[PDB]
Amino acid sequence: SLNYEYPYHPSGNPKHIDVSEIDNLTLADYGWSPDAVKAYMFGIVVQNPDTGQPMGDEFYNHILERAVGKAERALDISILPDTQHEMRDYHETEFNSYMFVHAYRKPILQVENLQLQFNGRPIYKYPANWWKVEHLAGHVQLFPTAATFAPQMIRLEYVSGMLPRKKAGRNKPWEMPPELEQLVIKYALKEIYQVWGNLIIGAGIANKTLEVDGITETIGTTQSAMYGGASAQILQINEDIKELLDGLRAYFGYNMIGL
Amino acid sequence: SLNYEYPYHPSGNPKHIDVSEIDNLTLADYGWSPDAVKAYMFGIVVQNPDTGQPMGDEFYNHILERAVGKAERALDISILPDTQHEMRDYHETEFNSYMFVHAYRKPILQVENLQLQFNGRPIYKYPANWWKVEHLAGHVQLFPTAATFAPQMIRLEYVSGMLPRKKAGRNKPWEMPPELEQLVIKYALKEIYQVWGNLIIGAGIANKTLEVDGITETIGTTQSAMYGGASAQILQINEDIKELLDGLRAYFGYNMIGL
Amino acid sequence: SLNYEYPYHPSGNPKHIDVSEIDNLTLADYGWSPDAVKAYMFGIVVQNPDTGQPMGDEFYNHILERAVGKAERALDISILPDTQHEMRDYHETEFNSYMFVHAYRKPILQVENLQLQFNGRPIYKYPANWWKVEHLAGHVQLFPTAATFAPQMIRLEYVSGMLPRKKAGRNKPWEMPPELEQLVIKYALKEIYQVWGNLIIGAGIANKTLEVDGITETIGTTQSAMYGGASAQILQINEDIKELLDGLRAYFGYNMIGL
Amino acid sequence: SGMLPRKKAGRNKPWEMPPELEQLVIKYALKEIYQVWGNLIIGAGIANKTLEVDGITETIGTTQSAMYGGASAQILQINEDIKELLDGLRAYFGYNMIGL
Amino acid sequence: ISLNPIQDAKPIDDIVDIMTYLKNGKVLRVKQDNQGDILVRMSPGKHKFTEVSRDLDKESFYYKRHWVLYNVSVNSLITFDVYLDEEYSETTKVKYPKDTIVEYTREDQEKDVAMIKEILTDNNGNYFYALIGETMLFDENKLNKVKD
Amino acid sequence: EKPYMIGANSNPNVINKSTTYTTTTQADEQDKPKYTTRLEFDTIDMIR
Repeated sequence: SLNYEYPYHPSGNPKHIDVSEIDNLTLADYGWSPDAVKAYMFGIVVQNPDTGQPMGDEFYNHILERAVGKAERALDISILPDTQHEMRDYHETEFNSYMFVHAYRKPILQVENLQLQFNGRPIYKYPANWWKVEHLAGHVQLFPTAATFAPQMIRLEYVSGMLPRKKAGRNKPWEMPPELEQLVIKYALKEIYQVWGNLIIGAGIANKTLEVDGITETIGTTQSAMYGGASAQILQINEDIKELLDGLRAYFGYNMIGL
Repeated sequence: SLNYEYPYHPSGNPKHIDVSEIDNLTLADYGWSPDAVKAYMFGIVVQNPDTGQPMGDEFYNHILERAVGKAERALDISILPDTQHEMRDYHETEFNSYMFVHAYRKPILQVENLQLQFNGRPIYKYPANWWKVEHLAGHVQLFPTAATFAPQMIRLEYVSGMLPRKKAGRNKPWEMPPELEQLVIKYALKEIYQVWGNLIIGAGIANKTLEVDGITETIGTTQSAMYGGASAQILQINEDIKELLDGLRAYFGYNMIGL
Repeated sequence: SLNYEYPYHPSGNPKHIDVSEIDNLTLADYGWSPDAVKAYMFGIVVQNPDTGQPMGDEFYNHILERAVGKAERALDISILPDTQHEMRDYHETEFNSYMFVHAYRKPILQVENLQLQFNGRPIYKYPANWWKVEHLAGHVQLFPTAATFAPQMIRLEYVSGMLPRKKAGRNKPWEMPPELEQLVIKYALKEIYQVWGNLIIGAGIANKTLEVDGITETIGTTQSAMYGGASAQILQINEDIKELLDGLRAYFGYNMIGL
Repeated sequence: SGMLPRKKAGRNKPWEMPPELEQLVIKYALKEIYQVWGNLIIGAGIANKTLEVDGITETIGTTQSAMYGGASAQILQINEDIKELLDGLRAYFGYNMIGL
Repeated sequence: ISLNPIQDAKPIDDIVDIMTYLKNGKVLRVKQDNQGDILVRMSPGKHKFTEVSRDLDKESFYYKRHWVLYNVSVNSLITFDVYLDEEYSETTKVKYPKDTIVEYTREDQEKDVAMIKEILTDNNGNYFYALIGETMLFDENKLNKVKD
Repeated sequence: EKPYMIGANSNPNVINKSTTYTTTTQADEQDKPKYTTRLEFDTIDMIR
């Protein structure tokens, strides 16, 4: 005997998240707070040159929401926890392969429903114990126990995202690795530095020197006719991302589809 | 006759660590204290120019935690000790080959359970003496004594990571090499130098000269429109890592999978 | 007749080291002392710029332990004396070849035990005189006198390392060559120069000149926006290593495995 | 195994150390020395300087540079000599062959 | 559910005790108003003299404190408040130390003045203050220090 | 064990900060040094 919620079987598709908690989980749980960005800019402050206004936290939150999205497309991933309503077609070769299915999004924390439909009406519902999931790769397969294709023959509902990691320096396949936490931070700093680069001195100024009654003040800056003030840091950031992003890709691997 | 904890057979899969001690092991045990990073920066201190306030070890540990993850992805390895609950599929060709298995994460310190199940009911649990492991390569094979594939037929539980090195200048395959200590530290320095380079003098400043009442000073800094102040150290660190990582990749070798 | 400890036969596998002395042998016996590093930096002293603190010997010992390890991976070697517990698989082609075996580590100073096991239990033990060793290449072969493969059919225990060389300008194959002693030194200087390079003047400073009441002091340094202060020595060190390392590789030769 | 010290001037037997190895080893030692000696010529990490006090001034421009060391010139020449010396000497011994 | 009381570093007021510690060889720590915070030690061995260092930290295995001779002055010791190294530390940089007089808000919406007599911190680092004439403990944000 | 996270800021605001004036005193002090390179003439060459 075994005790479990009927949709969730500990073997195959163990539960990982409560559906109600999906809304609650947010950026701060993953450490993507404005404080994190500012810490990476320790000693540096972004401020208006003509007045003492600093840029608000909302701007950082505004940037952070886009940075994750850009990373969410740079890697074909669904990172934040969300629920999906998926219809998938029937194909003979995949159906005979234990009903192999490749989710549009990944990873799959857990699967809620799995049904076959006809004329838009569900006609069959498999036992919960039958079907099993592969979280990281997003594969879903059916393991029954005791023309060639059609459109939207089946319905799938599942949760996609990554849990905020529980322990240091480790992560389960259904759990967020540290790199993704850092990668989104790095993306954001690219936009921050762009804005900040124009504020160090005036606008489009490279060389300056004053002379007053024998007193002279002189400054030369990183701003140049061909490079921006923050281009150096941007260049280093891109260098870090190229190594980091490529290394992270191996964690997921290349896509593939039959034909 | 032989005396041993039943899961742990001294021949084949000798015990190396207790399950409870996993939670105890941390970064400091491996030598990744903030002191080590500061030692590599001997004679150099980073401070916020608007204060007399340096940064705390919280930032350093945050860097180190992300840094060890970075090396954890540069190589397809799990480094810190952790337990794993793996469901693996049945493939005929490897099944006949002494039930050959390659684990998701490596190295394997020890194996606790190895069972074959159908629908959550263990069909067959093997004797402890039969199964053997290959720690570094992560290979698991069986030595019994007196369609072509299916999903998640077997269930595996084991521990993944490396132990802190015990003896000086020596290491076992189940033991953290000293190199990973240096590689992770070097990764942390890359993040630090990005911060430290900006704070050496002002921000966005390359050249300056000031003259008052007969006393004058002129300075030309490493900061430039095309390169950052710390770019020199980053270049050297990248050079060292490339040699260090490529050579270390020989210790683990390439990854292969059939089809 | 002949007198010898049973495991050690003067012909084939002569004894070279006492097992008890393994722990005693250390870095100083091989000349890898901090004094050696400082001698290679004759006239140069590493010191904090703001206070008169020199870096301690432990830092050099900390560096030296990693430098040997990096060399221990740059060449697939076990250099320090240590004892190994090795299980190896059975393969038909190698078994018929006088039971050819290629050790994971090399060189092999001496072999302690060699047994065939079944079900995790040893069942046979060859006579000591039968088996013979090839120290440098690490080959072990059996020379008896008067499916196709299985996993971990045999057990091997042997000592791996290199003796501290007894005489000047010479070394036995089981004895440390002078080059390895120098190579580890060269690796360490790479890390020392990195730290020292930031201490010559300030931080990220290239050009300076003062002027006070007609007195002026002016300095230009090796530090530059694109190169570090010690990059020149680092470059020369790399040049020395490339010739030295490649020449040392010929002493060991390329690896090979059948298939 | 080894070679004897050379007995007669400008002559050598196959079992006798050629004079070249004497020079080659010496040249290798100079490479290590010049690495040390280059750093100590003036201060450390210094390339250019000028000092002026009370009407007396001095200015110096050294071989030390951000891209090359002070002794790099000698190392370059030594490397050039060794390359000719070693490659030519490799003819005296020839390539290595083994059957299979 | 809090950490035990944390003690403040006592400045040494009398010269005689300071010399006595110095003769024994126990390290002193002096703050100079103009230049810096320094350690003071009398040399080990028979070659006796005063030594000064600026390596302000506990002697870790990886942090070797370095000493140089200096002719320390008596007046420097007298005028500048001096501490023993074993007490002065980052372990407590409390905003209002012990024996400090503060103005604190009472329940009756009256601001009374009281002296801090005991100090302890919760696990979260917030310092709890015991005040004369009051039973419970007080929080840093509630307090006000009146200077001069 | 638990992951290291940056957390929130802690520095409180300060308004109307007064500059620091060095205090006059007859007592002794120690001048904090800087250890670095030094410039000198080549007096031997000057003789030449």
